[PDB]
Amino acid sequence: EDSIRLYLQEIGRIRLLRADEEIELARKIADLLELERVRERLSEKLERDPRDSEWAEAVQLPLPAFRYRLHIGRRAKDKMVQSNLRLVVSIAKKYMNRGLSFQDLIQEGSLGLIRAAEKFDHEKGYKFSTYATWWIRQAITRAIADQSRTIRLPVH
Amino acid sequence: VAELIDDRYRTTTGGFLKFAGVEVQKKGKAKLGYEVVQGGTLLWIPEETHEVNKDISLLLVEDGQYVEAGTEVVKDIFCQNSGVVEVTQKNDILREVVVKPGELLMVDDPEAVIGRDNTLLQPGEELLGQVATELRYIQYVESPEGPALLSRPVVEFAVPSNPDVPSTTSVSQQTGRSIQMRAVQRLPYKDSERVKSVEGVELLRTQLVLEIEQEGEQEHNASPLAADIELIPDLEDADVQRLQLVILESLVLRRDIAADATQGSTQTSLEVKDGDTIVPGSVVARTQILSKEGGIVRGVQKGSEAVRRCLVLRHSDMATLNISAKPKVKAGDLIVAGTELAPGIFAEESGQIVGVKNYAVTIRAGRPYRVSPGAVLQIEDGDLVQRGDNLVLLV
Repeated sequence: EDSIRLYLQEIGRIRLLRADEEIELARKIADLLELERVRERLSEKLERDPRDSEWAEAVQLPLPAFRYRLHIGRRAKDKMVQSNLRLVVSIAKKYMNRGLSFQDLIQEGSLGLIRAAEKFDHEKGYKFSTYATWWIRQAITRAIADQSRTIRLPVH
Repeated sequence: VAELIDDRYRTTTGGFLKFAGVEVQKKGKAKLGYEVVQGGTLLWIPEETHEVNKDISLLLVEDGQYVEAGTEVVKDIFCQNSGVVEVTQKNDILREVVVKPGELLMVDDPEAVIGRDNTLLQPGEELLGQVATELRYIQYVESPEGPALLSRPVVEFAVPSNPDVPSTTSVSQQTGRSIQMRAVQRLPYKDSERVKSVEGVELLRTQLVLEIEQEGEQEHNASPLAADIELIPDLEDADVQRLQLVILESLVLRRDIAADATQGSTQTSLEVKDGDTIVPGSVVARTQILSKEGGIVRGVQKGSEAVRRCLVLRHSDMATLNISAKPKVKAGDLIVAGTELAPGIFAEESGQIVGVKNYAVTIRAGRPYRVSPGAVLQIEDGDLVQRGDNLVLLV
């Protein structure tokens, strides 16, 4: 009779897959960065995006082949994402519900996680365990209090 | 009891458990559960180890030589170093520098390194004409990047069944219990084992696994608790705690004293000297209790008296009442109380008279209650109540 339990209950088993795949992801971390980063640099020179797959990469890339870069590069920043969904409880506990809801104080923390990966930083010297949080707790807070009193408050 | 210090099979730099001639046989508890029988030899190559799977090319890892005598740079970690460094990259990124102690030498004259290979300087033999000082464990292979030799050190110590026996004397009350002293050492691990960079000051522990075997619990009080507690009359003056590691069968008996008008006065008696092995056949502890008023205690049962009910006779029990009436009743007439019951004069008497005929009655007290059929009983016969116990109910 519980979706929080659900979170358990299906991700309490989710692991971190270690931090080795960090570089396996790094390859993709970029690669995606690229694939877009081009494709909107190319939005940005012209056509505001021709909605063309090839333009999805400045360098040439057979449609299916590059279709493998994405999706694979994506599950990279998706599995690791789903993987790094355990310690998050720390932020939940530390911020209980912040006058909101335990869950909303973790789904808003999920807005973090993603806002880690991307600007998580590969070849750094340690996990976002000291950086992922960082976002996390800077993304919740911002919420929380943006969130919740039905009068927005300025932070000042 | 207590945990001993045994500095031997310590060290202050890492390992290699390539030991010699100590022996457990593997026996699983080559582990805690440690056996330590035999080994005046621990051939061990302390070291540095850094299991940090990290991206390729962090700062710089350099094989073919030892980094720096003192804290050296590696790849954004540094080193309370002791020597040559197995450089340790493997799979798209590297994972665990294993530095192993000391001593480069400089193998040029190439034809050297494995030209003698898992043989070190046994202190006593020497290799290419170099004074043989101590155990220079030959680097398994050595010289990549070509010019620089290694045969590392070794370290070794003698540890027998027990390098130092403690006290080693102990007998107990033992009416069959069988207690024993035992100071087994303890062992970092066995050649299944390849050590890494830890305190390393942990390669021995002669604590006490002192046990107590033998069954016969009947006299062997708590065998599967043959298990220690230790107290303090040996604190000073024989200051050494007697270290019985004693067990206990402190049987608990209530005072059972209450002089209840049914339980009564309960007699307490012991035999405690400071301990006959529960005196085979003992006068351990007693509770003699007493029965209400005058009483031919009668048909009264075999001690346990599960049925606390006890047939028994007081002056009042037998109703003792003037039979001016002629000799008319006898050993157990059924008086249900009516008329002409004490013929001429009448009485209230009740239950089962054992006679009304010297003119003084015989009924042990009795009192009837008509009932019906329809019944659900409890009492049957020979049931001296106490009050309000349930008897034969009628639904």
